[PDB]
Amino acid sequence: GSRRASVGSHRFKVYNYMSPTFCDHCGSLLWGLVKQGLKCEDCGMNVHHKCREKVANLCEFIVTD
Amino acid sequence: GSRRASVGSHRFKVYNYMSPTFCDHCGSLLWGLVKQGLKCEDCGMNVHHKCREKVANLCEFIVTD
Ligand SMILES: [Zn+2]
Ligand SMILES: [Zn+2]
Ligand SMILES: [Zn+2]
Ligand SMILES: [Zn+2]
Repeated sequence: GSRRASVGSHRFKVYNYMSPTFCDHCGSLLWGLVKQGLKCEDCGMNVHHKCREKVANLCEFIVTD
Repeated sequence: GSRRASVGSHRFKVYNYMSPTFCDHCGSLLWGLVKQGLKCEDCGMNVHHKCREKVANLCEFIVTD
C-alpha cells in the first residue's frame, strides 16, 4: 500500500510572516517584519531569497484528503 | 551598453487557451478546449504538460519599460 503524494517542483512566492520565522534551508532568521522571504505555495517551505537558489527543486507533500 | 533583461526561471501556470496555440517547445498543437498547456507568467512561453520537463528552466526577457 502507499500514501498518495503530490509531487512537483517548488512554487515560491514572497510572503509576509506575522511572527519571527526561520529559513527552512539555512536556519537563519527571515529578517524584518514584512516580505521577509518566500513560502512555497504547495508545500509551505520557507526560504530566504538567496536560499531559493540553494534548495533542491523537489517538492512533495502527502495528500491527506 | 547593455539591454535590461529580466533573468530567472520559468513560472509555468496551467492556461486556458482561447484560440489554436502551438507548443513553443515541440511545435505540436496544444490540444483540447481547456487547460491545454502551461504558459510562463513571466515570458509567455507556451508548453504542453509533457513538455514542461523538456525545456530549460532559464527564463529571460528584455525589459522595454
Ligand atoms: Zn514546495
Ligand atoms: Zn536561508
Ligand atoms: Zn519564462
Ligand atoms: Zn510540446
